Amino acid sequence: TTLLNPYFGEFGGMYVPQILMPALNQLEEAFVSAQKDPEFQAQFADLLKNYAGRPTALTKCQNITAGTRTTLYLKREDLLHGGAHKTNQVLGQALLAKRMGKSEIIAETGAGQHGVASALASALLGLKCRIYMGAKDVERQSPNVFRMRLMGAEVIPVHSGSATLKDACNEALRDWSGSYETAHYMLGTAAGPHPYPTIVREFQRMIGEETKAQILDKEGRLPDAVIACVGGGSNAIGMFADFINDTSVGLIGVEPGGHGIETGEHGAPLKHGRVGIYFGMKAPMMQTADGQIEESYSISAGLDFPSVGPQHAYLNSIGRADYVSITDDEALEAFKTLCRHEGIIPALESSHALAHALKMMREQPEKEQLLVVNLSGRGDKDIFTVHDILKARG
Amino acid sequence: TTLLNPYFGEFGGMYVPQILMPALNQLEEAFVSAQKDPEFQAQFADLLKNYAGRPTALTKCQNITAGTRTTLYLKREDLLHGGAHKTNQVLGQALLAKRMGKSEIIAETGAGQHGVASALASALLGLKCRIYMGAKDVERQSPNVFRMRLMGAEVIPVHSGSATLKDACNEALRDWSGSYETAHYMLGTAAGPHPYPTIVREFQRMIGEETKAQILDKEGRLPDAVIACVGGGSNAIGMFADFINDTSVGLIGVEPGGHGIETGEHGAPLKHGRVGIYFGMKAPMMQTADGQIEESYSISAGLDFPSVGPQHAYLNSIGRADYVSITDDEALEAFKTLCRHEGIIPALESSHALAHALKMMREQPEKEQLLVVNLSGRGDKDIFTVHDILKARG
Amino acid sequence: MERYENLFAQLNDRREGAFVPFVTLGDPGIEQSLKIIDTLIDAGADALELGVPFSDPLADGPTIQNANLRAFAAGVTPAQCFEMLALIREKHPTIPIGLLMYANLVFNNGIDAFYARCEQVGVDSVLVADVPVEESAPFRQAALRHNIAPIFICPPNADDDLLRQVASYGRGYTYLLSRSGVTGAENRGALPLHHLIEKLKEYHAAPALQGFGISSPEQVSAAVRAGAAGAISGSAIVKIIEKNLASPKQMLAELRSFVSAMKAASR
Amino acid sequence: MERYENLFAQLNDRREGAFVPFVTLGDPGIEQSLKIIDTLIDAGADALELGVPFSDPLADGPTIQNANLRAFAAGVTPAQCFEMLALIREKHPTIPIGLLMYANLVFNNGIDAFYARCEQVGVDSVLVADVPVEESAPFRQAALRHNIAPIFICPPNADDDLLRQVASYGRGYTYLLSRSGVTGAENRGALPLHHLIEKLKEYHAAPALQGFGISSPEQVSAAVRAGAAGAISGSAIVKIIEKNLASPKQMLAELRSFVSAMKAASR
Ligand SMILES: O=P(O)(O)OC[C@@H](O)[C@@H](O)Nc1ccccc1O
Ligand SMILES: O=P(O)(O)OC[C@@H](O)[C@@H](O)Nc1ccccc1O
Ligand SMILES: *Cc1c(COP(=O)(O)O)cnc(C)c1O
Ligand SMILES: *Cc1c(COP(=O)(O)O)cnc(C)c1O
Ligand code: NA
Ligand code: NA
Repeated sequence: TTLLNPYFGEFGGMYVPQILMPALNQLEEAFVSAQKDPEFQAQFADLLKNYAGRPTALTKCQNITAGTRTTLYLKREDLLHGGAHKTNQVLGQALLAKRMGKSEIIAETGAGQHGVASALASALLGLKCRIYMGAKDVERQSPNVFRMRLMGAEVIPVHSGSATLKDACNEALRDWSGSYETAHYMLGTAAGPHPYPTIVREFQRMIGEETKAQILDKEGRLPDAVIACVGGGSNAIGMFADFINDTSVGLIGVEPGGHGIETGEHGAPLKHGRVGIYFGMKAPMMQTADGQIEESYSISAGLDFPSVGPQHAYLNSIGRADYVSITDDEALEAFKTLCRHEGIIPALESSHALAHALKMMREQPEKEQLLVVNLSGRGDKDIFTVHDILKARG
Repeated sequence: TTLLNPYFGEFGGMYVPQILMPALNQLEEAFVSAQKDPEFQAQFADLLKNYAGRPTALTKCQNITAGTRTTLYLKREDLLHGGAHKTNQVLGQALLAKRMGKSEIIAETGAGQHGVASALASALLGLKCRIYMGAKDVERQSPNVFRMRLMGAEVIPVHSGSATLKDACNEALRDWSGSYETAHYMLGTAAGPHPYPTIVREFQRMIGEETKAQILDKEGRLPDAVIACVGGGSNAIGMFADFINDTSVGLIGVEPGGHGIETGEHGAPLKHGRVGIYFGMKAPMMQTADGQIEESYSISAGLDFPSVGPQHAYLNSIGRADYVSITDDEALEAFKTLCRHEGIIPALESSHALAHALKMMREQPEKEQLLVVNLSGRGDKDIFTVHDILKARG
Repeated sequence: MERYENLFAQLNDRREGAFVPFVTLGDPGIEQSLKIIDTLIDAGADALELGVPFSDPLADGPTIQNANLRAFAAGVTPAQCFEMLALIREKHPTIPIGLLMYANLVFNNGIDAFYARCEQVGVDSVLVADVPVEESAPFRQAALRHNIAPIFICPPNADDDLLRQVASYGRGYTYLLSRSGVTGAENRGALPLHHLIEKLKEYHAAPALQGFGISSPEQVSAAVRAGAAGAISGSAIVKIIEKNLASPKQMLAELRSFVSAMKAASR
Repeated sequence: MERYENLFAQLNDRREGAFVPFVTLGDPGIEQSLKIIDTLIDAGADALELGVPFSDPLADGPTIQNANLRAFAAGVTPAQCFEMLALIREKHPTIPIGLLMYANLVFNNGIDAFYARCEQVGVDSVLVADVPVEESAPFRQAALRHNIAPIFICPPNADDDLLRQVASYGRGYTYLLSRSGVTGAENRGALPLHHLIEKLKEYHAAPALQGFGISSPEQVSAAVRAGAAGAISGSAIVKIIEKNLASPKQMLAELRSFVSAMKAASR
């Protein structure tokens, strides 16, 4: 059996070949042990504070909300070392790998941010890192591939299937199925087989814990809602977790609507896909009517996970969290608005969450509401993309 | 006369056309007033903490120093909003501009970082920003030019002279000579006419104040030396200032040696130039035997100031600080070493300071020494440069 | 039906092990795949393991990843696979037919409906590669309701509790893994499997068929000598298809020679 | 010498203002610049203001930035400028000659040595554009030791203390700025300068010459009517050089016509 529940309602589970079950049980046991170990907790806290730069600021955006009754704060994960929230959990998973005595790390990456975060944690902590990346992604993410290699990681292109993220996910699991005795699979989001959705949430929950302390200090009350983009689910569940039991706080997840839900070119499986079993879990996914797995489309490469974490599917099902979508054009407008009015360049992933908050404000400008958007990362990496688009249009 | 001394020994002064003296006297008076105003101090502190992300971490680098008696800490200005230390002082100068009632900002930039920092401070604080940049620099810094424009700043190419930083410095002063009644000139380094060297140091001194508190907390004593790169002098004087009266603490500034001092292709005027009068100050500069002003060469565009702040020339002259140089190849090796061993990508400017610390360690590996390197910025911006070089070599 | 039970009883009477080839349905096309399968049977296959093309075969090495890619290039769908399966059973009434599935294809239109379709076309067993015993309940229940044998993989890293579960839950045959990793002829399992084989017999498990890395006759004889009821070969068979795509006739001749040699080794 | 004093005394006797053109030495080349200067004198210039080419002329607009660029293209150095200056004085013994310098060129090989070289070639005054009265002590001291008049700019944004200092420290002539900003014919000063002119006379300052934006005869007559001793025109003169680079003869003819008209307006 297991020490912790592998399911969130009907979602989740451990759908991996039998040969990998001992690796998952070992990981779960090490995680449960580490969470009770004050020494592990102190080492993790020391890396987060003195290496990654936590706590991250909570920035009030008065220029954006001028003329409305919305007060908007941005949780600044864009200021974390590496430029996105992913750094929090790769530091925790690298410490777990060492606790289990593993010396090698396997990771998958799509847009490259998780690959960079896994390579920097592995370089700092003395682990040999290999990263699988679909060959179409390797081609469009040359900068990130070079960063990984400067940090000593081996980057291995994956040409099978669609040669993108899901194919790299498969390859990582194929490798782990034969190398688990010496390697740990550092999964990049709050999805996959148990215990990963649970471990990644717990290693990202300081986002919401800090946000709660910071907003109480600055406003003397909890937010009316916290809003985060959802690619696979890690930054959002990290912001949501500490607020789940504060029933008055709305939890809003934003999936990419791409060119529009009605076009079918989107990445919004939670609200517009169908439940399936893939990547080790039962969860909503992008799939054909026959059951073949498809890609997620978005202007933002980082919202490319073709499924979603099971805890989000569960929180939706019971009505505790609400999920919406934002199109490419809405995300681009939010990106431009934050640069011009607050001097902050947001990641295009994060721009989806900001765009929904801007809609909440603009649609009901006289509604009094205290909102926090998780700014999951910085957007220097998206400057070329935005430039090319705006140029194509004029 | 003036309220504060415009000179550091023989260096400094106010060598501007008569028409600009009232603007400098007004600025000095506003600065002296602001430094005594608790409201100004609280507003500045609030922006530094909740917008820029201070305090920045102080990271210990055990992998780099393994096998030696050197303990090395990096002050993490690479984690400040914008990715470099420049953000500290543009927030203070933007508040000063508003204190004087000015509504417009003029700034010069070479590699583009000061232009980006001036544009983000102006976007946040409601100031109309125009930035002068030599046309050769505009050509090689397309990403930064686009960032400035996304933030609402007007970028104006300068084709006069060498079409690089010194020419943009000239143009900024020409503009200010006719627009000072409504515009404030947000100078980008601890140089230029008084009061700028003094204002920029005071608006960057939290770097060294935080470093002193952090090292006392972690090591229970002051560093043996603090090391910083010197382009114009701001990050270094910001790290040095709070330690000037701690006589046991060495202050080491690192100028770019380019292809080698003996080649003449460098940017090390403090130790290898000749005193002159330019950019409003008497200071060491890169100049021909006839007195014409020349450019500074370095693999790092940000160490392009063809002179150096007068307080550094003074601290050198009395022996309180020591200045050295590091070549392009030494800076590139330090860049590669930090990426691989600590998972941190440093700016090539900062890599010059790191390279000198690595020499201090490697040349005398059994010398017990506690060193702090100011990591003035992050190096994502230098990934293409490094890639191109390493490729050219193989 | 009891096709596996009848086969193993007949094989034991002849002191023979089973040889079971695996191919991806529809690779390189529907008509050629049907011809490949008849050749495997005529050359001596005792049973068949047949893969339905899936977008993400995460337990498979490159050889079978490419077989799935070729079948997709041919437009092969799960509905076409069931039509192929009905035809194969209509031609060969007694040979056991097992499917190699991935969970999403079984769960897609309903687990119970999937196994009911298998019964309708005459399939005998189903191995769902990414469903461990721990998640197997709805799959094994539906299998048994529709007279399909649910197959479970017994890994080298197995323990007693897992052996008792595989013995209790499986039917038809027990899939004895040769090694960790993914499918592939270029990686031979070398761990002695004598102990597991004996514990499976002790717990009255369905007869063991060894699979993964089996590509030569001596491995078939070694598996039977260690106590397994037979051996499965997939990647070695599929490599013959891949190598002979441009020559359909030579492809069938080479498959015949290989299967014949592998089956001879089981005697 | 007392060349400025002699000129102003002679001009006052004729109820005339001075007209003083400015050019960059060596623009567009040494020989042509020498010809340009003789034409300016023959056409009626009462005195000359001459710029030494500098890499960073931060008080100058585009017209003069380009004059410095042309002189550098011709390889013009400060040593060549002093040779030109000696020749110009050898040809014209009484015309006042003032230099427009930037500090680094004066400080470069020693402030005292610079003014001593000026005395040797016969220069009468030096205006260092980026040296305000507050930093002027070593410059004005060296100037006076070598019989050179140190010139100071009296800005529109001036106050009484500055007026008293400019009056006390300057000699030869007082440079009365028409407006803020940098040099350029495309920007005319429109602030009435009657008050400053009167306060300068009250403090016995050297006679005022108005400069910046003066490009037409009516501005020369207006400056003298307001009480200034004369007017300086640089960018308007330099634009004639720039416009006629390909036609040296037409360039001299146009300079002659312009200077003649500007000088006539001072009468
Ligand atoms: O290809 P190999 O190494 O000979 O191994 C035989 C397997 O392909 C075959 O049993 N089918 C099969 C079984 C379990 C998992 C994936 C699979 O494709
Ligand atoms: O060019 P304009 O607008 O006619 O102004 C005249 C000035 O060029 C001339 O006095 N020289 C001069 C004087 C002060 C500063 C720079 C200078 O080039
Ligand atoms: C990877 C990424 C995401 C999407 O992943 P989640 O697991 O859904 O958080 C979001 N924002 C940024 C900046 C990312 O790098
Ligand atoms: C601009 C820059 C410098 C050089 O300027 P200083 O004024 O000398 O500090 C150094 N480091 C970084 C990262 C810079 O952006
Ligand atoms: Na998704
Ligand atoms: Na410099």
